[PDB]
Amino acid sequence: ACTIQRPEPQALRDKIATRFSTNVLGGAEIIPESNEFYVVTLEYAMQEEFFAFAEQMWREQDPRYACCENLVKMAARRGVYPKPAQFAQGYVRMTGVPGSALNQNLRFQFENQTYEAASVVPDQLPATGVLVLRVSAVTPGPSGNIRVTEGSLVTPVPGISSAVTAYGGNFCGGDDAEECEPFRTRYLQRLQYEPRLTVEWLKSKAMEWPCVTDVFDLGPNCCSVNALGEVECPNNIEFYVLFRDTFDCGLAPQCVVDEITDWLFGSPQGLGQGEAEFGICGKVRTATAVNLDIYLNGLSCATPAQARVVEQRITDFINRHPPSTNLTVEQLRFIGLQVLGSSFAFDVAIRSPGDASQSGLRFNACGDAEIDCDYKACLNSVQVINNNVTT
Amino acid sequence: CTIQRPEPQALRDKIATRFSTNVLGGAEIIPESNEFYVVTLEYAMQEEFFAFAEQMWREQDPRYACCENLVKMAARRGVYPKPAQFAQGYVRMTGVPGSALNQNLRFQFENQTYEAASVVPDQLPATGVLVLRVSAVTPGPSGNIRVTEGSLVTPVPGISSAVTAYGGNFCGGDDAEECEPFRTRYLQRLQYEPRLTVEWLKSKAMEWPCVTDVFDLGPNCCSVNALGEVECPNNIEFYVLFRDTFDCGLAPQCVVDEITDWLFGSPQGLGQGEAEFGICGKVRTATAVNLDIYLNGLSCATPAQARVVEQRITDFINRHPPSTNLTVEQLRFIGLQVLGSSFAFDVAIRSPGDASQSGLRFNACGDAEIDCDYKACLNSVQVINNNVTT
Amino acid sequence: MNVLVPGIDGMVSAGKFEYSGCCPPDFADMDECTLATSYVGLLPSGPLWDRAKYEAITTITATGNCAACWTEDHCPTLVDYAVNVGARLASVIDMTLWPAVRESDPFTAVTSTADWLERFKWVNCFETSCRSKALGEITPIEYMTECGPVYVAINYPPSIKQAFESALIKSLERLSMGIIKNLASINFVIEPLKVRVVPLDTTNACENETLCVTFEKTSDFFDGVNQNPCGIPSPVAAYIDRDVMQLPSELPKYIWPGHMAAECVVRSLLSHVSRFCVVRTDQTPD
Repeated sequence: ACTIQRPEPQALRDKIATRFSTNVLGGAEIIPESNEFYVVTLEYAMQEEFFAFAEQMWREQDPRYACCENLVKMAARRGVYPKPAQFAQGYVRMTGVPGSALNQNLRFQFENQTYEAASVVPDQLPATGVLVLRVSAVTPGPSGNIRVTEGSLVTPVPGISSAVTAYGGNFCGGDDAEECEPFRTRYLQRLQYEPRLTVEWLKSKAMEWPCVTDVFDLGPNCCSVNALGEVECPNNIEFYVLFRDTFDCGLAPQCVVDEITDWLFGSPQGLGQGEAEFGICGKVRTATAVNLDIYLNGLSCATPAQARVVEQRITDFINRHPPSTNLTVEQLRFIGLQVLGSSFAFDVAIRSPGDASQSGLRFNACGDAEIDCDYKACLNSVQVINNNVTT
Repeated sequence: CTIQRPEPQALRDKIATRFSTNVLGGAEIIPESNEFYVVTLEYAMQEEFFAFAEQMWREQDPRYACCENLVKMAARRGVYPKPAQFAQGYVRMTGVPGSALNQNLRFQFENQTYEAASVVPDQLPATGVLVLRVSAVTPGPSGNIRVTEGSLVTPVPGISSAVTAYGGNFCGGDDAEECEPFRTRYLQRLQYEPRLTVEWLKSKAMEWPCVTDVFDLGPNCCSVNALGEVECPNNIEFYVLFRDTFDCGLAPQCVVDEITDWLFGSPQGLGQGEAEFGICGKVRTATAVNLDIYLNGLSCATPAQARVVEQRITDFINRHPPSTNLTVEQLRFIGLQVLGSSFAFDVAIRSPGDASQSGLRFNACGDAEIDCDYKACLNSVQVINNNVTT
Repeated sequence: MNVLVPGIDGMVSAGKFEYSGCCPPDFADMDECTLATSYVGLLPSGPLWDRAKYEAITTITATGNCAACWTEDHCPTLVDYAVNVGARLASVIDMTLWPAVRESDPFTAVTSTADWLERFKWVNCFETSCRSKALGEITPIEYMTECGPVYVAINYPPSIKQAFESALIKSLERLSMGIIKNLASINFVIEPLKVRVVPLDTTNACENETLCVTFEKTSDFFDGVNQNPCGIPSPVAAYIDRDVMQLPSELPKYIWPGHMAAECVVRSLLSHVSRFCVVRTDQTPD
């Protein structure tokens, strides 16, 4: 693994011994036990450190090995900077008697989260008596994302209604800072070589749209083959997007994604009116939900702590599962088996609610839940059926 | 985690302890003995190592490398300094049709010599008029003089010895760069990546000499984007103006043809020029449409206000994009912004001599309708009075 | 007018500065002989040192490595040790510090060419059995078999592998800076591989059903890599002979690793174009 090739130690130790005799002792070798023998060995020890020092200073400038501080300094020299923490944002509606003067320091509260006006408040309420404001979370972080509609003022003012409501949507967009390791992989990905970076550029760009959480590429089930039996490669660009923090199960209606497509590619598409370059055609997709019930077996013999975490891990795995991808019993069994132990008797099963049929769902013999295109496996309930053991 | 260059005292002590413990078995280093000189020589050898290492690692940094070490490790990546450029311009010559021309024409306007830069036809056109693109012979900013009259350097049979430059405009001259300005724009280029956005194509066009404005095809143009059996748009075209050089800023087709070849290449569709591979396009000009504007009631405003309205209107029409309607509302707004909302203002658009001009129509509302490849050019603005007040 | 020269941004005009002369000495000037005798100046001065320091003589033995010359009347003293230290630093810098800097830049890497490729995550498209069908009916390193085509992995010699990998790194480094995908820029990106693209169509085009390109050799020799800080690199051949390597006869007579690598890069670059075709033509050394 060494980058500075180091000859064999025996070859080195001979070289120092030969040099010392030729220069100082005039060609004669060293007595086994004397000052000359010990100084020679000490010289060899110093050489080892010199090799390490040179390699370390080479290591300390490569992107994939540099320190957490030097890494950012190199990144700043190529236009890459870490993402700072974000504040949740949204709109809020306010109603009150017209004419009453307003204040700039007013703040609201929606389920223990305090929001403050993020814009210059007008001098006084308008004639119609209804006002719309732009607000940002008082404190940053993901905790500012909430799905609520009703709130109330924390600082009452005369002539203004004691209750206020948000817009049909909700507050979101807040996020936490970026750590060191996630930054390192992002920087390396930019430096590396990859085909079709245009797809990657659009995929990253789409993540800047408000309320967007995850970006998923076309699933394996979306591949198609023409009548000639040859795989078909399209020249368009398409991918999925999810709103796990705003919509039920993270799936959004068609109208919402249509707006994103127009902004990204323009209208008409391809004329470079959007964010995409000239002569680029594409479409952003959505997905439809299919419910599933998951049953765990043989978990009674485990300690309560093991049961709690195993259930939690499976729930997380299903939630963030991509669309148009098969869900097989092997994946879930492995995840739980990875915690309980390879010798544990653990088994899981998948069934539909009420054992009814649904669109885009078919069960194969092995027990997997095959899913068609434009369909995402949305969790419905996790139940650990009960037995009796160890009594 | 980080390990850095040790300090002198902290470094000598490390050697002295290491030397004493392993070679002398804990004995102290008595000053002015042979071991004392051995220890200090060892320390010097070790310090010179670190000092040299720090010196060399600086040269690899563009922000501090010397000039000679910066031309390299920058030419490797395709970034080079810029030499002195050459001024350019346009000229016009006349003579007996059919005369034989030469590819070694030279012009001397005023103490400056200019040479033909485009391909000169074998014989003068039928109309006896030819327009060329010329560049100075000595690079530098001194080639940006503004003169309108010049003479052919060497006489040629059948061709007059007097030539003219359109508007006397000569632009493009500059000087060579230096080390410090070159260091910038290189380490700045490391943070930049082109993307072929329509802005990039638009910006690239303006680098042609004597070009001021550039617009996309107007609303009244039905563009074609396929140019073949393809599923995504493939073609792009746009206009150009030369406001400071040609009358009305419109240039003859002889010039726009040259721009199209350079920008998109020749043959087209194979990325032979500055455009992307597999992209075809065309740069086109327009033909002037003269208009006359009559302002009513301005005579009763103060002389200072009258001049402002006239000057603002003239400028607006001059900058108007080709192939776009020139509505009355736009002119009226200009008057209200200065004369006040309570003034009795009125404007109207009429053709010179109330004749008929190709590509011009008037709608019911009184606006001016202009077809493709046509532009609204101001011909005269006049003030009339037919009311009473004061 | 000026004469344009290829550049990362297309065709540009180049120039030169005037010599400054403020460059610190490089590894090249680090000479063992001069550096060794230099430390004689670090010793003190006096009647016990004047004679010894004056008679210092240094000579180069068989394999360089300047060593003190002991005449018939040598007087042992610490001065001999001082010269020994001088030889040490000259040697250790060459063995230790020079390789570290040499391997830190893609345009000068020698021993770590293979490691650098792993930093770029480079993968060849001609070695995976499940290659894209658009890459042609039979690639240059595939021989037909009843159960479909089969490829053969070549074990290149050391010198050719080192040169080819070095050339590939240079081109990849240039491409990471971003380019405008026109013919002039692409040729500059892949020119270290000694390959040039050239369209087949010569008429207007832009309407025909397909656009075709082909790859031509600009030279029959890679530019090698030089270990020493001074001197020119040694060129090496870019081709490989089928018969010499004892490969299946179905393969073409001559194999050009550079052309295959260049073909992959361009194909990825211009994927968004839906009517792009490649017509490879057999080439032979002159």
